[PDB]
Amino acid sequence: AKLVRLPGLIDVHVHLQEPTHKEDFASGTAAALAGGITMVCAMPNTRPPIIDAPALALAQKLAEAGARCDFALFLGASSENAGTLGTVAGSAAGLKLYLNETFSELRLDSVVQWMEHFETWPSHLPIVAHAEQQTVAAVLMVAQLTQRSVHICHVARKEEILLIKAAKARGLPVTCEVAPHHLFLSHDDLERLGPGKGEVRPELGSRQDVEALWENMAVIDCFASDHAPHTLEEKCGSRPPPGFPGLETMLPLLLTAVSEGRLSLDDLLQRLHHNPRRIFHLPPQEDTYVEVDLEHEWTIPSHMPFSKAHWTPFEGQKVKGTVRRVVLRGEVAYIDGQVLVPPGYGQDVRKWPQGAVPQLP
Amino acid sequence: AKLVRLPGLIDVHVHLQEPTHKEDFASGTAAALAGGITMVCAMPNTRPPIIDAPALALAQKLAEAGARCDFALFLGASSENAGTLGTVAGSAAGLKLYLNETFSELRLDSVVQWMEHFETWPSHLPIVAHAEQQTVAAVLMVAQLTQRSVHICHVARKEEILLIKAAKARGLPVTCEVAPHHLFLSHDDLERLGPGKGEVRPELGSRQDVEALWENMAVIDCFASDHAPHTLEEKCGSRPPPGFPGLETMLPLLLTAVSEGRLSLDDLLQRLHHNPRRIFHLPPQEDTYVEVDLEHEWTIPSHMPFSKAHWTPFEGQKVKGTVRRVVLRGEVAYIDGQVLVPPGYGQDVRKWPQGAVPQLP
Ligand SMILES: [Zn+2]
Ligand SMILES: [Zn+2]
Ligand SMILES: [Zn+2]
Ligand SMILES: [Zn+2]
Ligand SMILES: [Zn+2]
Ligand SMILES: [Zn+2]
Repeated sequence: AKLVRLPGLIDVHVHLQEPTHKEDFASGTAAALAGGITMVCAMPNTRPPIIDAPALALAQKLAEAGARCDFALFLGASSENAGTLGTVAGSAAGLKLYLNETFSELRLDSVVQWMEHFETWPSHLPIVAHAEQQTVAAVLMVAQLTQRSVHICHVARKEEILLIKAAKARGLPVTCEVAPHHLFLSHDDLERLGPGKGEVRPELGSRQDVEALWENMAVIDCFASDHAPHTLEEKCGSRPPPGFPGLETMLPLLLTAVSEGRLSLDDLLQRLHHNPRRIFHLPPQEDTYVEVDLEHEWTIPSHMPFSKAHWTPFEGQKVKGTVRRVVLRGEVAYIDGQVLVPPGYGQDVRKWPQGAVPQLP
Repeated sequence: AKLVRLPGLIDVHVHLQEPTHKEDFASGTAAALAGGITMVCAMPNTRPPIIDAPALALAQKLAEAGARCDFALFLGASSENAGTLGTVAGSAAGLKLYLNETFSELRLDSVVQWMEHFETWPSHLPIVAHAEQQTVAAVLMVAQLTQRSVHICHVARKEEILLIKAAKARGLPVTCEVAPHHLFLSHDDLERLGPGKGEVRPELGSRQDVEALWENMAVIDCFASDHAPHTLEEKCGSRPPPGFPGLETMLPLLLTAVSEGRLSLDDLLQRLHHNPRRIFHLPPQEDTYVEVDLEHEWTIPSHMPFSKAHWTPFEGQKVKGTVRRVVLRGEVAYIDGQVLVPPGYGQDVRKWPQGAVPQLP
């Protein structure tokens, strides 16, 4: 009882797998709304990947038709599309670089290819990098050589957060995000999950990694789920893909941390609302808010109701806090386990006049 | 030609002197709109000062009746009101502490009085401090002892920005603002202005102070004019009050710096839009934007048309950039030297449902 009104929360790192069995825009944005999230940024490592104008055009129409909450779509860097995205770049959330193991169309085989993208992508638009361990230092070098900013995805190690800390003390334009599974899970949990389910990139860290992220909360600009819904069949199979589902558990876990005094409510809103807004130039959502009950104690079940992943690595954890109601642009979108907006209610925020990134003419 | 669309800019530090000859809400917010500013935070050192509930109630009605753009009103800390503002605190922009020379009702005569305010002001609401030189270090200590954040007004010296830099490297929750006269004026200009006009608190810095602020732009969270309109009669008189008018010159000066590559357009928008939003929890303004012409060269005249100060210390400086049009909540508010919204069109953003600061119940 006694609900708290939050602004519409933003998750800047989700995999909705459309262009489907793992998840689609309709089911993924339903999981988002149930987690208090009213706007998401979808990553480009789909099949086909979003690495050129026709693929983005297709993805945009599928999301406009399936999305239940508002969204923006990332473009993906490839070994061949550097210098070809200028005309559509402004319509995307930003450019995503996969600098570690991917074995996909987004594989870059040389740091020179990184520079070509930093040099050709419009300088006023966001660039985001999946960069682990020393790769974070390498991409920061490229960002400095090209005299522009970069945003580092899912920081998970003491090594990574301390380097970002050192870069920020030197005044370099770097921001970063951390995912809930790197704040609330560690190696102490791999025994329970197993090597199939516990497969994620970046991998789970040690207790020292987790403690370092919490100790350096001041260095973390954003929280983002890295929603990577894979079915249990794939996570437990021979070659299990990496990633966890997390849209529905992100806010409950972090509200639990707030109730325990680990971070303040403001700390949470900076990292799930204000900083995502200003890093990716995402527009406000009028008449949009989330109502949470901070008193409700519950246990995370074997699977959350909406994500098609049908499993969660936070099973059994005790949480304090739940989303009671979500209103999106004047309409009740979610209430106590039911989503009440149809697929297609969501819109591409980059098409809004206030959602375009300002630039010099 | 070729205009750029900016979001509604926010100035979190203005003196509008109502509850009038120096300036009132009507003329001050006109100067604001002509400077591309659609929302202002007014300081409490008026006559009477805003240091209790009846004074705030009065000021709120005067602003609602005179303001041409949206606003929030600061409460002022005094030697007697600690622990008495709890019921109205949420209706104010924040709490303003004057820790240096003021000889007014806002004079605090002991650091213990600072702590009492940090201890009694609601922990989720903003506290802002006028703190110069070592006072910045002292108020940071108080903020640490009371385990909360603080925002430092108009940083003007190498000494101050380096200490804030060191505090942020230690992870302390401190943010700060800088005013245009401390980025574009120095001791080299006091010869022209004289000791009467050149009187400002914080005083103008050396060239080394100015260079240090620019070199440490990464440490500056906000730009704010510290609009302190005093008539030429007072600035040139026996005991001249401190402060400059700056609402109408802030954006042109900073756009000049952008055109010269001293900072990026994004750097500007972070410090005049996004960061003011998230530090003071100010709501968005729907259907609001500013159109600027970045090509227009002009010279700052002896006085700008709207501010009742009728003088400016930037006289003669060559600038590149001008505000062509301002739209505030769906109405043309300003166009090429004419304000087209009447006194009273502006609203108190703290009364908006989205303008209240979220708190734990
Ligand atoms: Zn739609
Ligand atoms: Zn990744
Ligand atoms: Zn990812
Ligand atoms: Zn009004
Ligand atoms: Zn001051
Ligand atoms: Zn002031």
